[PDB]
Amino acid sequence: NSTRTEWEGKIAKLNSVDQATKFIQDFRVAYSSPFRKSYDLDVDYQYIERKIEERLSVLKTEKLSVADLVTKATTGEDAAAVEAAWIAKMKAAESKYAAERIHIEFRQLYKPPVLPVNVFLRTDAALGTILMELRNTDYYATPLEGLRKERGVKVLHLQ
Amino acid sequence: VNRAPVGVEPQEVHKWLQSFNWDFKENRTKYATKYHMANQTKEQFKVIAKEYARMEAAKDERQFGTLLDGLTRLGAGNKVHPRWGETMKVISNFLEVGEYNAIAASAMLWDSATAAEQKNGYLAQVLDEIRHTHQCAFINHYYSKHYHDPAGHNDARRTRAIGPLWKGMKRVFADGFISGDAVECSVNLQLVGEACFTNPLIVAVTEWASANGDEITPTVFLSVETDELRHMANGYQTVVSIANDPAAAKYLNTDLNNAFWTQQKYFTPALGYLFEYGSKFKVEPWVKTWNRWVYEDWGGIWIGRLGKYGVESPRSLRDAKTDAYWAHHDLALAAYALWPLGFARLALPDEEDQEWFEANYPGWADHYGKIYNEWKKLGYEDPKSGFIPYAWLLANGHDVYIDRVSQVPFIPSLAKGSGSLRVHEFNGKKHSLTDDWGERMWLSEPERYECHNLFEQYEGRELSEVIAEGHGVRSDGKTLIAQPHVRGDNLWTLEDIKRAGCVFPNPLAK
Amino acid sequence: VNRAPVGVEPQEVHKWLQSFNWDFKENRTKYATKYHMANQTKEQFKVIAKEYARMEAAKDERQFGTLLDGLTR
Amino acid sequence: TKRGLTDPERAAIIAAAVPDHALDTQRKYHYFIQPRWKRLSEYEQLSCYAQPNPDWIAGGLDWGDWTQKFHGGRPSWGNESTELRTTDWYRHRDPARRWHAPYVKDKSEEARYTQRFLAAYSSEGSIRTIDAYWRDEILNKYYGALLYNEYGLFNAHSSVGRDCLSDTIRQSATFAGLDKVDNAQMIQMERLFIAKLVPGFDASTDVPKKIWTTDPIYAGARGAVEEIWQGIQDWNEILWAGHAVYDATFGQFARREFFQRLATVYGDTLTPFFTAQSQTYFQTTRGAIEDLFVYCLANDPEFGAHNRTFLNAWTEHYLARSVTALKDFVGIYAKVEKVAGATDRAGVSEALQRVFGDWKVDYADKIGFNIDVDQKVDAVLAGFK
Amino acid sequence: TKRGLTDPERAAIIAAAVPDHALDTQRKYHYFIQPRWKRLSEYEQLSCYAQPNPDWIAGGLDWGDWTQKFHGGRPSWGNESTELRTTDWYRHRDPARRWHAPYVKDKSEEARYTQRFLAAYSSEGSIRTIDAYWRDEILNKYYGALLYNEYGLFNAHSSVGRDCLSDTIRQSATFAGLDKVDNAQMIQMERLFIAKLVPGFDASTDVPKKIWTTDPIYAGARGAVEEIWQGIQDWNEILWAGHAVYDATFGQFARREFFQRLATVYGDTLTPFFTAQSQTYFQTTRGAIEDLFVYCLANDPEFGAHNRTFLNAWTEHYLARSVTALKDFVGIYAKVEKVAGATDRAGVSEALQRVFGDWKVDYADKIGFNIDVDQKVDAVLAGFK
Ligand SMILES: [Fe+3]
Ligand SMILES: [Fe+3]
Repeated sequence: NSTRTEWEGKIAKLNSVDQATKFIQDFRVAYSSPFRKSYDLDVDYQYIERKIEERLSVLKTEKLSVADLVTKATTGEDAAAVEAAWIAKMKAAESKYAAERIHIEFRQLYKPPVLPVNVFLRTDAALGTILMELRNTDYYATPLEGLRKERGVKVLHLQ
Repeated sequence: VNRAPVGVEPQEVHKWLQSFNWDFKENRTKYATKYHMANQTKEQFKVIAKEYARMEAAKDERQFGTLLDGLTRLGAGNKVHPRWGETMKVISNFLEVGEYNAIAASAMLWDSATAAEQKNGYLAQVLDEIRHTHQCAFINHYYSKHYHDPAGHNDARRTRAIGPLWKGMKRVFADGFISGDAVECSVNLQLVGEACFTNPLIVAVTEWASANGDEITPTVFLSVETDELRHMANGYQTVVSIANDPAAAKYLNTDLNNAFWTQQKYFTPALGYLFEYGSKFKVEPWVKTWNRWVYEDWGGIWIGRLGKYGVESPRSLRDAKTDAYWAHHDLALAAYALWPLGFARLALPDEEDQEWFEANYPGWADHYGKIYNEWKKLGYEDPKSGFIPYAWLLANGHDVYIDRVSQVPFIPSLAKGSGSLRVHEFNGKKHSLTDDWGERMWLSEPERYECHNLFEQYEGRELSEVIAEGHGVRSDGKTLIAQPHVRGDNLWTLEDIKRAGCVFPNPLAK
Repeated sequence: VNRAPVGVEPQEVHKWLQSFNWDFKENRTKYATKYHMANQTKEQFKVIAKEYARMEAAKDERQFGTLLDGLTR
Repeated sequence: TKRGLTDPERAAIIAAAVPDHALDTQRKYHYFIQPRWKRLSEYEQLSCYAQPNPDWIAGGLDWGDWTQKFHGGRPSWGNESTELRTTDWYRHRDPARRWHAPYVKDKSEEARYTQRFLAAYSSEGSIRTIDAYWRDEILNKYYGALLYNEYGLFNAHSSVGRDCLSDTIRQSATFAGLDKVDNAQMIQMERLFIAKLVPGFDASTDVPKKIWTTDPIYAGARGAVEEIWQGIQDWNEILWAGHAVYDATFGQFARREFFQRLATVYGDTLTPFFTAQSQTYFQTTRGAIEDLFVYCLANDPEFGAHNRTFLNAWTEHYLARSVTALKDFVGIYAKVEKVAGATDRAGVSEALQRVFGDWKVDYADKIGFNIDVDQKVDAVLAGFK
Repeated sequence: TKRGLTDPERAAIIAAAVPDHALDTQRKYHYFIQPRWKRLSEYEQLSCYAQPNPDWIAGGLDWGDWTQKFHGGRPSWGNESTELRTTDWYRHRDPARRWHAPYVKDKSEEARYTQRFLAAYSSEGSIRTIDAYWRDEILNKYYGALLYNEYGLFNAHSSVGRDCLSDTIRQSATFAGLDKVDNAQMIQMERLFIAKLVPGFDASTDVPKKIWTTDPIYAGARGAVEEIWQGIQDWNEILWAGHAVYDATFGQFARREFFQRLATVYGDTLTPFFTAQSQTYFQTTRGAIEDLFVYCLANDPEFGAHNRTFLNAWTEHYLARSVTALKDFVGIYAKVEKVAGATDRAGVSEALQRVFGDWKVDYADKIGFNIDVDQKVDAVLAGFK
């Protein structure tokens, strides 16, 4: 595969922690979620993401200190503050669509090696708990046509 | 001092197991969930580690002596009819992955529990699922040594990733057990996966195998079956533990219905197809077996037993009953049309099989037998003809689609079951859905269902290159593991597939 | 001290089996016979009680599993 | 009713259908697995590549994405569950080559021998020579209190059993957890046996639980166990902090150097029987843990300095928490009868030197950690009465 | 080449030949054997009446005389091989119900656990805490010298294996002899293990053999063993004098009360592991010997006073020879470091009281023998330094 090789060639040029943080955040925002901007890397982006994650981990262990590796985010801000802020932001979401947008954006922005593993897993569990409790209420109340309208999907064929 | 011979039995040690836990502030579960488990839930079997090991060793010695000494002396390895010999390649390898993922499912249930006895039961279940995985591996290990075609038994773990039937298997028995709420995975694995489908299947596989001349599979599976009652007990205790939670009355029936639909959507077609189309001697029609398994045993007895805790029968049972008559024939047509992508040898139904099919399914002839006879006349089994069934289907206006959620193939113009085709466009990508429940699942949680089908992965690629890159060839490097006949002569090679010149299209290109 | 994992195999115990006998006057056979057995006769298999039991149990489990499970089925 | 081996008609039909020659010449099961030893073993054949992993998890053979995921998008298995990195998660081999059948075979043999020994010991009346103070106070209270240490180290494996990224590592972790719970149950079995032998002996867990949760001597132990149980989520960190640092120092001291050694100076013939089982389990688990964390992760060809950095940080933190636990525990020597060379300051100093030197040679030299044994000994002995 | 199960033609012929109904309704194997317990067991079915004995040997079912005999007319088996009489030689039942398969199963489990324990103990370095004087002198010399006592008691069973008049008694005697030889081999295994652990330790049998054959401490032991080995021919007398009198006093003292007890006051963690196996074997043999000599012979309905007379005479003689052996052996307490309550005169007095009282209750009350424990204790302690 040539796409993998040329993206790896671009990845190998990162030499700073800030550069690797910007790169990984941009890549995840562009190509990851169902709300991704482009679908042009559908079958190759999960390999390139793992390459970027390996380069940023190597850079982190070569540049930062133990206190930074354990307590701080790669953006330079305190991990506990990030967790508290994002749980406060989820708790204020009114509907299930805003809640899922918040969860998806948190996974796209603060995901290891960018945020420490333990804090990220603890925050992900809390966000998922809120999301599941909010989604599963009245699962069968809305008809399929209303669901199609609410999701904003375009119908191309209906046998 | 008293000088009488005494010991300590397991029930005396088990009496004190509850008091091994102590309360501190952060003694909570690590995973996201909607329910809380009751602290005073007890266990129905009085098992500790040493007693468990003693029982399992007693079972294993009896199981292994037979296979390694008696059936080998009898030469029973090469006295099985070929069709069942190729059916077992798929069956054993597909049961192995489900047994393996049950390990992680039970480990997550043990993580979620709060009582010590409930943790002990879940630990015993973890050990049992490790044992079941190793037994399922050993079946293929024996067929690799003593059967006359070891090509499919050799490397199933590597070569199963080429075909379309493997993705629906991963959804129902790999990702449906470990991804989601812990209670959702519990009801997927025990209340529906083992109580409703797996346990009846391990008994039916043995009778079909013994009817077709096989005695290894009965030997392994009859011993495997002896452990499940403890897992059913685990499932009942999990349902009893969440009954007093307020959430239960809010979510339990929704999760039960979703799990039931997820499991049935794949086990209704696949088991029936493998039984009826992969055997020479027919024990029973699949429709009656399905009726007595799901509709009357699980649907009635277990559901009535748990009804006192608020559980209700699923609201999608009518659709399952409606489509449980022709689904496996549609799946059989799909599996015959895409034989080069599998890892087993197939065989079209002959005259006696056609008579049985018409006797037990009136109307089978005019629809399916005509297609099979036409394929046979056009050179289905002849390497020199260069006949690809998929090209024939495409040239005749019959198209194949794959469901986004369930990952099951679908041919709208040659299907007599339920479901219709739905094509949607979201965020610049096109998706195809085949039923109402899967459509609701995809419209409610679009982030959980992002799987790739083989049409997207293989689009625009020649078939022989796809086969060669996935290690689908035999030892000599040219013959393919999959064949359209079960004879020992006139096998297909890579050049025969290359001559046909099949190229994968985009079904949704419109 | 040396902290490497070791055990004792049967051939090491069997090496010393000859020296377990001691000579006293009435160390003779109790039965009527015409021959005398040589004092320095050796054995061709290096068997002690625990090794014998291990081998016999390994044989018996294989023998009994077949009859009690497969041929009965 | 009718079988294909014994029915003449079906046997004849099958014999007609079966080809007279083999269709393939390769009869080895999963021949493509790379063998660690000279030849491929049954353990590797039945174990390796059982977990279906896509190519974006190192060493996987599948392709694509998971069919179903968590709410919000968490994968079924992902690279986000651990800090350590490797080129292949399928490299781990158990030195003992244990799959289910040999494992249950060994444990069953141990369980049947234990019952026979207890019956003979009860018939023989050997309990009469035990020291009354030792049996009444020290054993009955503090040996029973060690049960909860074992139980917590057992419960630490719940997340490892679910989040692990391989299939041999899963077996190793499950077997280690079953060993810990078996140790706890064996301690309770010994207490119950002594309760049926000696009148007036209480085998209830109320006093040991009160000691575990309230007594100062174990105050430093609980803490450590708690943070290893419900304080961290990384499965590699749990394994390392539980088996390679905390247990190998504190549990090794408490099991080997206090209870087994002092039983043999107070005339106790029952405790070493169970302590031997505990030590055998410990050594078997140590082999696998050392293999995983030294051969595969710390000596990775591409990574390895990254893994060594994380391992050194973890070792520093949890060695501090084990030294705290040991310095807290060493205050139990004021409750025993004085014995020269064992209970006085010199005996404890040599015991601590032995434990710390063994741990040094076993783990610290292989990981790259620098330790001063004399400083650790003095730090622990600062709590000696 | 061709089998009757898988050949269609032969299977059809056999199916034609086999009758469609059963010709008899009794399916129990050897139903005419009288059960000792509630129902007939597999041990009894596979064991009893295997020896073909004519009607002039009590309990036999055959008739006539032996087809071939010794020169001069000695029968193959006769009533002239023992002094004791009974109405049925087929009455003996082993309490443990041991035939070949469970017996080898248990011993195999013990052999595999022993190897695992030795590997773990070697890895763990527990030998460093043993007392140097105890290990160097007492263990290495006198524990090795006990080997020949075990070997002689083993060789005493050769004539019992040939002259016995039953088939369950033959199994019991053979298993007892195999237990004795296993004890001797286990002592040598422990010596060899300690030789690979400690440098300078000698595991050769030269010094223990010189102690056994020359040292005064064992002078009274050899004698007794010799008369039990090559001094008598009656198989009942050999069994009684070897297992119920001499072993149960002298061997019980030497094994349980000196070596196992003093190991636990000198910090030895290796000896009790083997001593436990020895004691389990002793208890298992004691059950069968007690059953044979109390339930069947001494409590015979017709005889029994005759058997009690002979048993009392034998007990008198061999109790005198065991008291001589013990009084001779008790001089080893001058070679050990003094420990209060164990090594002084009071500890030995209580140890002897325990042994003699246990033997009294176990055998003498059931046979009818009158014993004064205080007199025996004083007679033995007359040899205390
Ligand atoms: Fe299972
Ligand atoms: Fe199960």
